[PDB]
Amino acid sequence: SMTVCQLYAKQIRHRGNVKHNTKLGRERLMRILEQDRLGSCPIDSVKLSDAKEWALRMKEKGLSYKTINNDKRSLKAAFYTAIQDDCIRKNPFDFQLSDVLDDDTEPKVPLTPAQEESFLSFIQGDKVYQKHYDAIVILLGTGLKISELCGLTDKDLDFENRVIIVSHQLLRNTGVGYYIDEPKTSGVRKIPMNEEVYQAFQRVIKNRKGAKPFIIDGYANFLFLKQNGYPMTAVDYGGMFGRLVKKYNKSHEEALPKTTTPHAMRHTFCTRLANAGMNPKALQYIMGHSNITMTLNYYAHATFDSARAEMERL
Amino acid sequence: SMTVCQLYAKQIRHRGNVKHNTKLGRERLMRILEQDRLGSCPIDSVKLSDAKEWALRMKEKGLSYKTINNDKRSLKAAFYTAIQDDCIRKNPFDFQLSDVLDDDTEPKVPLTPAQEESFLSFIQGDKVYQKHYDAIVILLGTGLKISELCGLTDKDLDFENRVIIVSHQLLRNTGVGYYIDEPKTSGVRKIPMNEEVYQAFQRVIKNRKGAKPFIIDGYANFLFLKQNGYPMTAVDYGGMFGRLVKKYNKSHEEALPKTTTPHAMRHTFCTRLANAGMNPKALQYIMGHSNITMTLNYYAHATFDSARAEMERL
DNA sequence: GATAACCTAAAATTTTCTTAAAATTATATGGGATT
DNA sequence: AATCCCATATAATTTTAGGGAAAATTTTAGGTTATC
Repeated sequence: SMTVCQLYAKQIRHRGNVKHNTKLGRERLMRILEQDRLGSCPIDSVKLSDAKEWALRMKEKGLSYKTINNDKRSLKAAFYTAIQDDCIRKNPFDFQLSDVLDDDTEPKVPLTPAQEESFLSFIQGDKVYQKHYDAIVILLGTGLKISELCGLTDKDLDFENRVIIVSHQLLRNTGVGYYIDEPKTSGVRKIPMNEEVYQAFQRVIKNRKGAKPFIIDGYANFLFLKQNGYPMTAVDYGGMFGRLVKKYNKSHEEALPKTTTPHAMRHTFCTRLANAGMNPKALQYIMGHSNITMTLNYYAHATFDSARAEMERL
Repeated sequence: SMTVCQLYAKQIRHRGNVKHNTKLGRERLMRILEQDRLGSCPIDSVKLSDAKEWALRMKEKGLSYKTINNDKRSLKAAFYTAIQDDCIRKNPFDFQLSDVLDDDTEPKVPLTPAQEESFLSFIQGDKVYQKHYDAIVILLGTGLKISELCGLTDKDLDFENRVIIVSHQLLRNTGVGYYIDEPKTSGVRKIPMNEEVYQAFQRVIKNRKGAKPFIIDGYANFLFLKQNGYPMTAVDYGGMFGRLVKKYNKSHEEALPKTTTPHAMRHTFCTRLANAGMNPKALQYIMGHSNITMTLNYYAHATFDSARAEMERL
């Protein structure tokens, strides 16, 4: 429609076969517009300067670079649907955000081999968090995503062949409760269990107690449960991680990286295998990446000296 | 710009900063449009059926699958300019070519180690083609593209460090004759020389004779010269390889792959290093690829068995 | 007198070059358990 | 009595998901010359 908020509203109904988290996402952006000057402006009067200044206010509001850069993409697509409908001729969001803003994103550093051992040793000895020692060993040893872990049921483990069958994730959102989703990439993948993780899974099965009646979209007997008898979710693990890391840094001189969350374990897992010289496409299959490019980002850039040594070695 | 030919002529004049080879290529496609019924049609009367039926005629004419897919990309770009100028609404070339034609491209198989050994041995014993042994040894050992090799001069070799400095390519075309271009991507890169490549350049420098007065775009003293005293070109190495391979297959039971050309040397170089497990980003620097995806195609797909094996080795 | 090498013009083929959804994480807040 | 743990709603950040052809390389036809 005419105003920007109305154009985005039409763009949302146009492409409405989205998942619940996407619905929440679009809702968030829809509110930013309804509060920003850009929201009530006729799209036929939105120039390149108006869009760039919008990114500035977003920054002045407090939003991060990637948040604004993704919202810029949501709006850029909305203005391409209005051009495909002959409402304007030039997309005011077709510009590089790095020209208007500096990318001050926080670097996500994985754990060094030494940090990983200290961190693991602490969890194992901590009276409050040692119960989560298994899940963390499993995260560091498989690269699983947090909701991929939370979806693991009995029928997803092959202890005879020592394989993990990753075919889904368990999610939870306000109102809608729990649901099962597809990884979105089919996208199934099998992960082998090294000795350390093998024992970890076996210990979790043996120590499971108090699971309440719970079957969702055909899945039951989940491995990782909250104290309340229902399965764990990303929020539960993320919140626990935060308390654990703050507890660790209090008794250790060298704190853990500011970004030590459940995904840091995935990042650590991949970085280690890449630095150890693992086959790129094999690491890709294990990580479950759709594009080999995302996997290759974990590989340090090469230099002539770097390349020359590789050829002298081969 | 009513007819497709007029539209394409405008797209070429619009985007005019191109290199000579590009001019020839555009001219080739232009002749096709002039000889095909599609060329004389008004652009606002070209449906999605007209486009596919054009692909069928191109294939029936004999043009390869890749040739047609590239020409479709050129026409699709022209029709996206006509749409940006309020002339059409739907791009008739926005469709997958695999739905209309079968991709029957000849696979480009590299040389097995034994094939390479046999090929090299043959070249070194042939009275006619042994003078090209050094150049072919350099290709297999460096991965240079053919015109990158032709473009090499004395000021491009660092015998002290045993490095090759690739910064340009030497080309020739009917009319303009020789000229110096760029890798067209910082295409500059340094390739280390192994023992066999070092001795190879050493022989080419010592055995050089009869170079005629020649300097182009500031480059003189080229290493690989034709029997006429002027530098070699891709066409020169192309035709020579054609005879050389047709001669080899006459005296060996197992013929060389159909696509055994100067690029096949570059293909072999890359596959070998990739198969031996070279750092993928280091191999990219050597090959001169811009997108790591290009380098990654030389790596065989991974399966669960493949991935579990790597994870066991680590 | 045949072929094969070689050269070049013309033509062909091949190599090469995020238009956000959907997840994960941080935070404010409350009741209950711990030091 | 101050403090941490756990839980959940709300809000924010992060991870993840191709060719809008140019420019090269290769093939071939046709001719001369060297070779067998």
